Amino acid sequence: RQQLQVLARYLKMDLDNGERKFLKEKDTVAELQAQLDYLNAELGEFFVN
Amino acid sequence: SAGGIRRPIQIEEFKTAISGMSDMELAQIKTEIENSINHLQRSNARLGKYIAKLEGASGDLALYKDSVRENEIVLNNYNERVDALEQETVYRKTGVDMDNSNVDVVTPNSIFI
Amino acid sequence: AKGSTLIVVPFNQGSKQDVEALIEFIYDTEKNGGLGWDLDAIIPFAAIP
Repeated sequence: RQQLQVLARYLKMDLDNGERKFLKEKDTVAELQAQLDYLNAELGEFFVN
Repeated sequence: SAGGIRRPIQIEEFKTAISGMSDMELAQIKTEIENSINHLQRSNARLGKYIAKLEGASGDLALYKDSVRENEIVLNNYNERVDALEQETVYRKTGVDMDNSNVDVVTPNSIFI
Repeated sequence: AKGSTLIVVPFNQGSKQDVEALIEFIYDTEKNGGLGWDLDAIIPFAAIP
């Protein structure tokens, strides 16, 4: 674990870069879903379909 | 040029005359006065030596003293005249509403009719 | 006048949800955070040019 860590540091390689971008997008998922859930409520399920 | 003529001139008459001149004429007068300043400062350097030589030792000492006192009166006119040159220079670098408050469309007339 | 009251609420006629909530907000009891009223008159004059 530690031996890996120092090599990652040497390579200027960011291990967690992926998950950071992943956490970011799921926040925008919830955001768009919230906007979608709203219009479904304001129009009714039948209207949208 | 009539400005910076090695003798002290009145300032208010210079401060008007400087206004109606060309920019190359102001640079010629500015060059002429600075040469006049260096002429008195190299003169006051020579008067400074004849003070310090005799001060080391009272006739022919007050006559040196009012000679360098007089040059400061003429030099006071020069840098005052140079101050007017500076002030003339810096003057030449300027020259949805669902409330029916707007259109009252509860009424048939308000739309455009 | 005496006995008169006035309530101002921000409101969007366009929104379904706002309509349902507003009518509930009038008729719900003071103890559940409502007005506990019963309307005698409705004047739905709101509209846009």
